[PDB]
Amino acid sequence: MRECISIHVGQAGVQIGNACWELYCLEHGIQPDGQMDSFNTFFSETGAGKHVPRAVFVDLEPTVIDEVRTGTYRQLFHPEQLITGKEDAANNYARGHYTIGKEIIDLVLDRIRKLADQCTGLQGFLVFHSFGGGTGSGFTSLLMERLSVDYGKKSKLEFSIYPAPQVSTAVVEPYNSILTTHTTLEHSDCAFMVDNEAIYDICRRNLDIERPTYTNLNRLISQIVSSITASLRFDGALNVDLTEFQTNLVPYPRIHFPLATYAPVISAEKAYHEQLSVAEITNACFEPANQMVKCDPRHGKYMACCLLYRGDVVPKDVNAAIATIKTKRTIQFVDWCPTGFKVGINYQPPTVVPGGDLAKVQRAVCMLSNTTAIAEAWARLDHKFDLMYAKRAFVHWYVGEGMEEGEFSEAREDMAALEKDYEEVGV
Amino acid sequence: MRECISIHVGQAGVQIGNACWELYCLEHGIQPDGQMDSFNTFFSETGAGKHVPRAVFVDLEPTVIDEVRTGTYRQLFHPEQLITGKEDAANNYARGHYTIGKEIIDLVLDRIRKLADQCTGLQGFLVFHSFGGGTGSGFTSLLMERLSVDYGKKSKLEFSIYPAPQVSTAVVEPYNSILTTHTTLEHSDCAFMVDNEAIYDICRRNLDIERPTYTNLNRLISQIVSSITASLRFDGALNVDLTEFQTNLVPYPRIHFPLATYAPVISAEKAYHEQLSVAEITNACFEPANQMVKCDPRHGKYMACCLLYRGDVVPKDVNAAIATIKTKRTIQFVDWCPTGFKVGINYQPPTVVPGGDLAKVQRAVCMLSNTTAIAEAWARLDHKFDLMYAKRAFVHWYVGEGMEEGEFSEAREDMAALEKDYEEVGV
Amino acid sequence: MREIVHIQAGQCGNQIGAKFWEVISDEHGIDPTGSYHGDSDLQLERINVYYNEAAGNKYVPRAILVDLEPGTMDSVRSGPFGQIFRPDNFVFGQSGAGNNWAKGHYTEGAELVDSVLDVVRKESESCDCLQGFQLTHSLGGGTGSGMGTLLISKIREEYPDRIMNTFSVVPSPKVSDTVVEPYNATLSVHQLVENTDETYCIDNEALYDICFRTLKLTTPTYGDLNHLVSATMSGVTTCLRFPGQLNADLRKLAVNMVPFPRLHFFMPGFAPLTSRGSQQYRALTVPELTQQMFDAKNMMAACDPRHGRYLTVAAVFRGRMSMKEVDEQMLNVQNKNSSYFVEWIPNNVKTAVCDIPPRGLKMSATFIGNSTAIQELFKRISEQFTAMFRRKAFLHWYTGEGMDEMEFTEAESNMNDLVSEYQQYQ
Amino acid sequence: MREIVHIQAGQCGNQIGAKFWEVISDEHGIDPTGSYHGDSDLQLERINVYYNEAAGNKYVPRAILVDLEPGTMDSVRSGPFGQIFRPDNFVFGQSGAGNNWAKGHYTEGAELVDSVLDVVRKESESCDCLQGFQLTHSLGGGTGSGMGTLLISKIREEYPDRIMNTFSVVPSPKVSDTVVEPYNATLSVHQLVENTDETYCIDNEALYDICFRTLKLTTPTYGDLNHLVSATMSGVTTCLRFPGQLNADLRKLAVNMVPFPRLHFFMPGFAPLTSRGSQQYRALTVPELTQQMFDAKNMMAACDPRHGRYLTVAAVFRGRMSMKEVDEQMLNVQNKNSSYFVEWIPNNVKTAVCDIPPRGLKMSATFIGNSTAIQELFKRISEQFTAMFRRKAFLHWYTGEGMDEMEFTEAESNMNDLVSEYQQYQ
Ligand SMILES: CC(=O)O[C@H]1C(=O)[C@@]2(C)[C@H]([C@H](OC(=O)c3ccccc3)[C@]3(O)C[C@H](OC(=O)[C@H](O)[C@@H](NC(=O)c4ccccc4)c4ccccc4)C(C)=C1C3(C)C)[C@]1(OC(C)=O)CO[C@@H]1C[C@@H]2O
Ligand SMILES: CC(=O)O[C@H]1C(=O)[C@@]2(C)[C@H]([C@H](OC(=O)c3ccccc3)[C@]3(O)C[C@H](OC(=O)[C@H](O)[C@@H](NC(=O)c4ccccc4)c4ccccc4)C(C)=C1C3(C)C)[C@]1(OC(C)=O)CO[C@@H]1C[C@@H]2O
Ligand SMILES: CC[C@H](/C=C(/C)[C@@H]1C[C@@H](OC)C[C@H](O)C(C)(C)[C@@]2(O)O[C@@H](C[C@@H](OC)[C@H](O)C(=O)O1)C[C@@H](OC)[C@H]2O)CO
Ligand SMILES: CC[C@H](/C=C(/C)[C@@H]1C[C@@H](OC)C[C@H](O)C(C)(C)[C@@]2(O)O[C@@H](C[C@@H](OC)[C@H](O)C(=O)O1)C[C@@H](OC)[C@H]2O)CO
Ligand SMILES: Nc1nc2c(ncn2[C@@H]2O[C@H](COP(=O)(O)OP(=O)(O)OP(=O)(O)O)[C@@H](O)[C@H]2O)c(=O)[nH]1
Ligand SMILES: Nc1nc2c(ncn2[C@@H]2O[C@H](COP(=O)(O)OP(=O)(O)OP(=O)(O)O)[C@@H](O)[C@H]2O)c(=O)[nH]1
Ligand SMILES: Nc1nc2c(ncn2[C@@H]2O[C@H](COP(=O)(O)OP(=O)(O)O)[C@@H](O)[C@H]2O)c(=O)[nH]1
Ligand SMILES: Nc1nc2c(ncn2[C@@H]2O[C@H](COP(=O)(O)OP(=O)(O)O)[C@@H](O)[C@H]2O)c(=O)[nH]1
Ligand SMILES: [Mg+2]
Ligand SMILES: [Mg+2]
Repeated sequence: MRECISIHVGQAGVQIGNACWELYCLEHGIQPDGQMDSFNTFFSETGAGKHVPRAVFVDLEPTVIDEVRTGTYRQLFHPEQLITGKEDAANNYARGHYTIGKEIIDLVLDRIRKLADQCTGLQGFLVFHSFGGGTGSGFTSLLMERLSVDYGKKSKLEFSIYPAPQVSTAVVEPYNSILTTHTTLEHSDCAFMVDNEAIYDICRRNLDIERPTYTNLNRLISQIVSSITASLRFDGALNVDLTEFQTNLVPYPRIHFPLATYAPVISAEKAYHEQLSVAEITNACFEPANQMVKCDPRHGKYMACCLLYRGDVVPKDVNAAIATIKTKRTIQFVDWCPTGFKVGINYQPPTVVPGGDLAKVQRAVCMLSNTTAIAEAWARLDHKFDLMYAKRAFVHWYVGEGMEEGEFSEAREDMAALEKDYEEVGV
Repeated sequence: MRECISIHVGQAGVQIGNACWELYCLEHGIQPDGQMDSFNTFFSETGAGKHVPRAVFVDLEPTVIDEVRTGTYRQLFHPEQLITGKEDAANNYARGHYTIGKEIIDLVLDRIRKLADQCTGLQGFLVFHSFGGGTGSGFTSLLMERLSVDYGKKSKLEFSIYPAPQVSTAVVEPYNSILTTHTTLEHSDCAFMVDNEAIYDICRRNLDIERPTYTNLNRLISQIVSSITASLRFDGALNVDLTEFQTNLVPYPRIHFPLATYAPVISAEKAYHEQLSVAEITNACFEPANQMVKCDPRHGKYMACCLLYRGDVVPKDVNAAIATIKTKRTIQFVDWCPTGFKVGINYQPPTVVPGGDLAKVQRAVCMLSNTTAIAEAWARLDHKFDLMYAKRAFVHWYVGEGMEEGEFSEAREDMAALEKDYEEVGV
Repeated sequence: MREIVHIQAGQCGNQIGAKFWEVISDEHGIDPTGSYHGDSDLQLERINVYYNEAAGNKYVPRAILVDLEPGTMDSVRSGPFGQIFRPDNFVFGQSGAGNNWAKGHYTEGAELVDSVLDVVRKESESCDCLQGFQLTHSLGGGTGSGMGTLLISKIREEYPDRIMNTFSVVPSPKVSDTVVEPYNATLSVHQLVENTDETYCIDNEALYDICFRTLKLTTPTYGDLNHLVSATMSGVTTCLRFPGQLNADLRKLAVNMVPFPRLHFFMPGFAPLTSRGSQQYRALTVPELTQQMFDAKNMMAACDPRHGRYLTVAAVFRGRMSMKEVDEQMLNVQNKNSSYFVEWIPNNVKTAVCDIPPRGLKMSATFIGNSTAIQELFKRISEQFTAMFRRKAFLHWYTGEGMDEMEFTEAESNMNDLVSEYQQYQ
Repeated sequence: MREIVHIQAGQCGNQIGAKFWEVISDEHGIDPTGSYHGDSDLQLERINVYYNEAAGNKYVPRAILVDLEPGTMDSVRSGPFGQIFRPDNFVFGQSGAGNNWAKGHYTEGAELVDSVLDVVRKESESCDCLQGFQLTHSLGGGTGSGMGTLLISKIREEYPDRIMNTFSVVPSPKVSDTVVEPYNATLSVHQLVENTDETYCIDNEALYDICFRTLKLTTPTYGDLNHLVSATMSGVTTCLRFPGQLNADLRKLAVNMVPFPRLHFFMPGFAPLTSRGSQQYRALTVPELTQQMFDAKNMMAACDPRHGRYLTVAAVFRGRMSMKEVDEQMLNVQNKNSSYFVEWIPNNVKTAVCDIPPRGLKMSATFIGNSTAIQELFKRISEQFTAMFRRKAFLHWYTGEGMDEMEFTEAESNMNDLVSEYQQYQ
């Protein structure tokens, strides 16, 4: 069957993974200890009955994984799936890659191989990292490269924490992200990217919450992930396998970045002041502020769009909605693509956790989008990098562990090329 | 179906809207929480069964809407339909328009669009403001202008709080009202205007009440509104749709102002000392003091009259009454209009709220009137404005936020033109 | 053969229509769901004239309901006999007309009319030999008036050899019922003069007079008025549905009633009209019936026929009667008061008779008058029109939908010419 | 004799297939486990056409289920009528196609197709006289589209003298349903033009229009769409399974419907199509049925047939009917509207009839149209293709599996030639 493995790497990735696992447990009826039909896509079938997931959990930081190992979702995990080392990169690309990561990576590969050995049709991977964080950027890149050698035909999807233009966390992100882009590019297939500023905005407006945490964010991410994956596991009108997200979303083999957005993301309060019909949901999906990154999508033609409807969904309504969207003048599309939309309709609805603010909905959607409008963010990032690098800010740290500066230049060139390609596409 | 939206803007407007909503709840059987046939004209059909109105609630004043949000008619409303900001204009036309309103207006427009997206035949709007109050005059004008761009074919009816000649509230009304007139004129279709002095007079004589409030006034207004609208919702002998009040009431495309008057407005005491026959009601409607503005209608020819009979009504009787009215020498009519009266007869009677003084009547009427007799009030207003403006009273406030003084002159010119037109009509 | 397709347009048209279908149903022994429960084979002989047959001995009105204004037709549907109509024969839009002929005839109505035409075509195919189309509408509204005219134009274009008859509710000139009514009426009349073979002109004022003065009644409702109209309508087509001595037909009536092609505006009446209470005070002699028929107070148009000459008159009787009595009565009427019938047409009257009285009556009769006096009605309308149009009052509502001033002028001109023509034969 | 082997390919193909097997089961009195519970010997006379017999009076679909994508077929198996299929007739792989024709036709599909061929061969041996193969698939996917084409190629190679018919779900050109859909559709069409004798072209847009405009329905599910398809499918083969007056057959239909070898793309329809609610409003006359059949709004391809000429049309009726009525109806249709049927073929229509109405209906009919208008469909697809291919958009996914640019070009060329040919006879 359509049966697969996940990868959660670095602090952020691990956090996301926890949430994901919780969501999965809710969905498939599994109790935190492994006790309870088609669950087995992730949870490789087990000895005494108690289910155990297929996820690679990696952190060179001990602390986050240590927390997990003394949590509630604890015995659920295999000891080995969770991996440990000694110290952070500390936002240092030249440590996940090159120096310290080239040591653990072998172990990770072995684990992955072992996991694969249970599949009877390994459709691919899901990878969780951060365009920014030191471990989950260099290390993840390295891992992806390794996988490329050992699994050429298998899809490798990535869930990515792009840094928002204005807001920041650690002031060496512009280097790290760029480096990741340079070395991820050719080894991944798809990189689903979500900002944090956008999420915060959504929370403030749509969910009516002005005091968020990371936990909430993680839950939201997990929801999206679930939406993406549910066609593997449950039945459906139209089933979108992992390998479709290659072919209905990558118009050219360097453009690997889609924006992942969810709806309806509205709390219980003015949910009952709403219909929550299919058309409305679709409309919400294409609006600017509901997107989970900081693009003005009205500034950029859509290349490929992909929608994953869940729950009580009649295809006719969906079709109507899509037609309406097509009709709209502001939702721009490329010169070379008429069949812009890819639709998945799944008989199982989304499932809501205790503590998760998003209330119970009979129907919901996850949208995946490729556009020239992502290029703005890239350009901004490039600019940031250039401003940093001319005065040689913090270069000696990465170079002092094991790097050429020409690498940086190469990365910049690559970015420029990407930009040019985007421009061409727009034309 | 004939299915539509309302707009309630500014303090006064919001107050009126509350009353209106209460009345609607009474009429259609809806409980304050949304629980219970043809209600759905306003109350767009809902998810779990509990009905939610289609009204735009706007106040740059937080306080009034805050009160509503902690009232009884509370969960009934959608959170978004009610809108908030920060501070009043403070009877300052140059803040609803120009400065502060151009900020919220977009949101309001969006809301309106969303509401429209539920209609299967949006017949138009109902707008509640004040010729005088700072928010609901500039802001409302702005809103109307915006709507004109986004809905050209859709009717936009307005319910208006004209300031009475002698009595006043805030001593910058003469500016604001004039400004509103200048910028409303070409974007609205109809502006149903009600004074307060007239209402008070009615209360003193007809209802036998000498200690009124705003609440009572609001209730009265709501009654009128209900009478206006009931042909959309319930069955009838003759059904007057919103779009009829364009075509049976606007003889020329600048004359957009009718007087809205109601009968019988008599309490339980000397109701039983009365027959309350159709003819009597009709007679009451055309009498001077029962009118809801301060005109002497005997000083002015009628252009178009429109009557909306409700309850136990036989058309023959109505016809007889109309004939009698026509016969009368004092009820003057224009040289150019023979078919002066437009009649709507509705099988559903009016419905009385607990607390509302007007007792239960098997039959009742609402009358709408265009005449040269409205021009007197306009002239008075103009005079007031001119007296104010020559010594430059409070001009620096509006000008100091963002205005030309030439605007004032333009407004005055417009008023003069209107007056001239009225004179011509009279001829 | 002899099959009729019915169209009802606008609010009035629909309401009258409902009553008409009730009455016809009753007459043909059709129950409110559509089952036959008659005891006479006479009832089904020519049932095809109004009803199509369906599986399970179901009978369905050959009837089309049109309104741009939705909700009026919903009321019809909700009603008792609403369940007899074919759901696919409800054609409706999502916007009213604001009593605007231009919106009915030019813009909004044009968007809906295709559907109606399609349905009409479909209906036509189930006629062995289509007699024609029968329309119910009102002048003074937007849909019945404008869209009705539009539809009539289309249908005449497609079926010019079939008869086009309209039961049209006109204004009450002494107490008018909308503000733009004169504009609408004038615009419609133009269209009807050219594109119909006969128009039955019914006015509510006359109906109320009938109710009050003649029938001795009070509290009359629109329902009651509709009843009266429906009775005349049914009377008109009796000879297509049933046996008799002299059998009428649509074109036969037109042949005897329209001596010049444009003079086809009729004043319909019914008799007997006496009180329900004072029943026994009177009886049913043919002379009495004819008296009732011919008396001005018993007509349903807003004329004094005594202020003009009759060009022609058709009387349609129901019940088994002495033809001698009939003819002789007519002759006496003509002789005694020859001044009220134009002297240039020998034998202005016409008789038809059907052996089958409706429900209660032993003897009933329907009156169809074509008098020069009807000029009065048109004259008053033109007066109304002119007073407004010379000041271009309310005109912006129509020009805004693409109508031109010139059209209005031309319509007025045509109306005036009609009046002139009527005056000629006076 | 006259035995048919059924193949279902891909998700769509399997889903439609399930419905088809339910419907056929019902028709032949087979219960969900495979026992016969009919009351007529007519039911079993030619049951062999679709079903093999097994020990214990068990009947088994002569049906093969193929999907490289596993899990869709598991749903089928889990379903109610899933238990009727032979477990050995499920052929499935362990990898999806990502809506990739190249993976279905060249690489992944090539690895699975041997098994399918083996099963097909086995199936063929239990035919007394194999009529042919009937396939259900979709264009726009990878398995149904690519692998379906592959399988068809193989089967034609091995059984070139047996008839190859495909019920193929094509795109909805106004609102397309995948991104690479145009590529897939274009690639498949190339194969089908050359390697099948007839292809029934069904599009979801048309189905939804039928549901909404004609049947007056809402909330329609894929199940409902499948139902509609299944009904047409069953109608197509009725004359092989049952008695009648004029009995059709696959090649007979092909003989009357394919006047040039490559023009074998049909628009299927069913009649009657009216609302469930408004049943009594209409009845079952042959003329009404034919009207329903012939009206554009009632067709299941995405054309206005009025924008082209009919090359040929086959109507297959079920129910005991007047042949006079049938023939005369056809004649009238041709005479009245001769412009819509190409004048170079005298008698463009064909009739067949079977004495055995399906479940509820007394009279049912299946429509098969071959119109020059279908050029529109191909034209739009080619437009879609060109816009992408001129920028080599999405092409790397296909070249990566060994497909060459030249092939794409050639496919486009062939499609264009098809269009040109259709235009010739317009
Ligand atoms: C006890 C008795 O004999 O009662 C009579 C009756 O009193 C009188 C007054 C009836 C009555 O009619 C009215 O009062 C009336 C009300 C509104 C508008 C017009 C008339 C009667 O209601 C009407 C009714 O008419 C019929 O039955 C005809 O078949 C008539 N039917 C309908 O109009 C009808 C009413 C309800 C439901 C279905 C059909 C008809 C006439 C012409 C063509 C077809 C049908 C009759 C004779 C009577 C009553 C019942 C009191 C009269 O009218 C008719 C149309 O017959 C009024 O003057 C006549 C003389 C009748 O004698
Ligand atoms: C009380 C009654 O008479 O109900 C009818 C009915 O109301 C109508 C509306 C049926 C109904 O069909 C649909 O509503 C429909 C739903 C989805 C897609 C397509 C159609 C009916 O469901 C379908 C059903 O059809 C059959 O029984 C045929 O044998 C049909 N069977 C199936 O499709 C089938 C359904 C479920 C399970 C197994 C088989 C068939 C048609 C062609 C070839 C073989 C079989 C019938 C007549 C009816 C209902 C039950 C309401 C109609 O359809 C058919 C195929 O007959 C729709 O228009 C026709 C006219 C019928 O009168
Ligand atoms: C022939 C066409 C015809 C012309 C006339 C004038 C006809 C002739 C006669 O009827 C046939 C009159 C009739 O014989 C009567 C005297 C019994 C009587 O009915 O006359 C009317 C007044 C009369 O007009 C004066 C009436 O209105 C009317 O129309 O009369 C009062 C009435 O009170 C009970 C009664 O007294 C018009 O269509
Ligand atoms: C013969 C092949 C054929 C050609 C034509 C045009 C055929 C002929 C006739 O049907 C057989 C039309 C038919 O007689 C009607 C008029 C009753 C009717 O059905 O026509 C359609 C519109 C018509 O196209 C205009 C239709 O779509 C159609 O296809 O018509 C509206 C419909 O509303 C209820 C009704 O009014 C195409 O396959
Ligand atoms: N959405 C989300 N973002 C997170 C979370 N944790 C960290 N981040 C984001 O990830 C980025 C920081 O990377 P981390 O994952 O913390 O870093 P790391 O991978 O552990 O790498 P080092 O600590 O540098 O070795 C910042 O942009 C954070 O906002 C989380 O739980 N959820
Ligand atoms: N009938 C009625 N009139 C009211 C009500 N509230 C205020 N008014 C009248 O409205 C005018 C004042 O305008 P408001 O609506 O209070 O002012 P606003 O729109 O809030 O504008 P600012 O307060 O100036 O920002 C005065 O003429 C009041 O008498 C009410 O509830 N009913
Ligand atoms: N006799 C009769 N007149 C009606 C009826 N309904 C409305 N009217 C008259 O028709 C005119 C109003 O037009 P109406 O049909 O309601 O407007 P529409 O829906 O725009 O065509 C007025 O003169 C009314 O008195 C009815 O049921 N019977
Ligand atoms: N009519 C119909 N269309 C379907 C069904 N399932 C999928 N589709 C359509 O088939 C196309 C998608 O291809 P699908 O068969 O699911 O992909 P595959 O499994 O790769 O062949 C789309 O146009 C869908 O609308 C079905 O059950 N019925
Ligand atoms: Mg870390
Ligand atoms: Mg305020």
